[PDB]
Amino acid sequence: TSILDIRQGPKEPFRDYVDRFYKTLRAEQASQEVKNWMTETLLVQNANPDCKTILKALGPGATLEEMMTACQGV
Amino acid sequence: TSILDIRQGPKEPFRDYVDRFYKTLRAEQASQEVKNWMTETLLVQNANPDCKTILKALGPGATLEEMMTACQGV
Amino acid sequence: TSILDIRQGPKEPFRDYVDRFYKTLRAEQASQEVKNWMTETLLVQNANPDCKTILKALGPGATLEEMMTACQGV
Amino acid sequence: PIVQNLQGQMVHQAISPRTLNAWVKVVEEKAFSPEVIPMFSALSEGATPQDLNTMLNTVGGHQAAMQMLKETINEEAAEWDRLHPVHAGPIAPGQMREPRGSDIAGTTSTLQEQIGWMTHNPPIPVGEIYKRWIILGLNKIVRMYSP
Amino acid sequence: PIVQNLQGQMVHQAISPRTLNAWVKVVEEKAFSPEVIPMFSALSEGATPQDLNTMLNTVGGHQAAMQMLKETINEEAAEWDRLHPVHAGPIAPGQMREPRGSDIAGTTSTLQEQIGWMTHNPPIPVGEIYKRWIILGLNKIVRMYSP
Amino acid sequence: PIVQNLQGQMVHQAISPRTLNAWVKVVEEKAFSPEVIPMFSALSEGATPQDLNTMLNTVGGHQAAMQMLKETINEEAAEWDRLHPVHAGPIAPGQMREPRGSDIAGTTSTLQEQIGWMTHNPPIPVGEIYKRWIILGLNKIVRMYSP
Repeated sequence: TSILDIRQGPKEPFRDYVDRFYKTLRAEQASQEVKNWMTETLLVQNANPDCKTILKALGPGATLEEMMTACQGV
Repeated sequence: TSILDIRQGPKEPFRDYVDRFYKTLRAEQASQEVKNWMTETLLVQNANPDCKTILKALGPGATLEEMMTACQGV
Repeated sequence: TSILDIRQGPKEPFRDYVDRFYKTLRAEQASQEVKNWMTETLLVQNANPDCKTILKALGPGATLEEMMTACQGV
Repeated sequence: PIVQNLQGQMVHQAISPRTLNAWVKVVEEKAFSPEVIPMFSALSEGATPQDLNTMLNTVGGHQAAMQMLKETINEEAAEWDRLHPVHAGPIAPGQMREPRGSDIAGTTSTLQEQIGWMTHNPPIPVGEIYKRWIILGLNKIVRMYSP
Repeated sequence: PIVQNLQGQMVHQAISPRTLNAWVKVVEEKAFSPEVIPMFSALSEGATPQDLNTMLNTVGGHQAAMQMLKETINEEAAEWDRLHPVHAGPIAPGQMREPRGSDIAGTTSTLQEQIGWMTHNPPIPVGEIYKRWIILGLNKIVRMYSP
Repeated sequence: PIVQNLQGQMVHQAISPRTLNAWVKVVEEKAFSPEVIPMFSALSEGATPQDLNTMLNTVGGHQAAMQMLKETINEEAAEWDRLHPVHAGPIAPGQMREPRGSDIAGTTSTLQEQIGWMTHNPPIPVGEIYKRWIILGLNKIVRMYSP
């Protein structure tokens, strides 16, 4: 399965999705800079509308514990 | 789960509750003095009315074997 | 079972067939040159029409990752 | 790890498979539970950075946590470099070089280099510095993964 | 493998059955998963080419992958021979011969020859050259076997 | 088997029970599969004929194959005797006797005799001669037992 095919379900907790992401990211062998680009970009983009909304409110500069606690009720 | 969310059931033995308390207290990293404050305070406060009543009769200065044997029939 | 009796099903993924082939090839003890001849020849020949068609389009010079990714949707 | 031989010197010896597997099994069974930290600490006795990356890299599963840890290890390493600046002028022929955050993380150093620093007199405890970062990052995880 | 003895010399000792079985069990359980590569790397510590063919030959199952690897090992070996030409004139009586891709793959060399190269001064790391080919070929597999 | 001791001499040591059991378990699990041959080869490292009959005699099951092997071992042994005739005149007091097919099969020789031949200078590789017969006979079996 390709990294672009990794997406969050409509009922799937973000948490279970983030695990899937760094597992597939774990099978990507690209430069770190590209993998940083993938992190800030693709993760949020394939996140579900309800959490996506939430993550837009965190702004930039956000870290994984704060994202992970931010989308917990969703 | 937060330490404030630890409470004793209406049918739950105190014993099973005290185990839950020092497990969650085991995941708190605060100064010892604060953790002493939590011990004498929060434990009794979230204890059920029937045992709570019992524990009020032990007075202060009480130790865990005496609390644990005090609320055994409850 | 003989190596000539190894053939790809009409619904069987090529992949599962290629595994069967190098397992049976693993029980053949012939010279390497003969086993090379078997590789380029028998594998494609007993491959199913839909993939067979696909493999004909790869031309010669093809390697196993490219064959294996070539017949994936079939 | 770097262990003391019978002769009375410190030499490197490899870590054992049923030690490796015991590390695996702990993680399988008790995931993020606090008992993992003393357990880690015992099994990391006399361990190198190189052996510590081996242990972290051999994890399967819990990849969100594994990434959070990595990023903590690099932060703690960035902080090592900040706090300890490089030293004045060229490196002496008679001496060996001071470590950076990445040498502590095992990344820029070789094994023989990791043995030089630890076995030499005075010795420098690059294991124990990485160990605190691991334990610190373990606290971060434990606190998050509390429900 | 070639290990250091108590006396302070490098001697060959055989690999252990529960090491062998641990190699088997890893492959059984985690198939093509990435954790297989650090795992391999640890269990290949101090290993010979001969021991590395033993480990590859003792696989059961995943024969498409095993063939892809073989063919990668030969390609990487063909490349060794290309990049490093044979040396000028006859081999000296006082010296031992330079390896080829097939000596690195263990095929054309004997064990005593594999011990000569590694134990001699300077030593040549024919394990580590095969190891990269194995790891490289492991990347090929991992990338393909991603779904 | 005949192993090298710490002192730097070749001495006999007995084979281990979990080695024995590992031989048993291989046969139980993988029957006639090809992985049995490298597996055998590793577990037969430094082994005597006597230990090789022990391993063959301790099999249970697959008695048609066990008989085919026996008969291959005797054929290969008959062939040893054919190809290598007995030598001229009486045996020297200063020397030890040349082996026959049955000494290689372990049958007519004693352990101390098997240790004489292997440890002596030049050494004779009676294990490796039986080993080829076993591997050859293993090919016969594998080829037949293919379905």
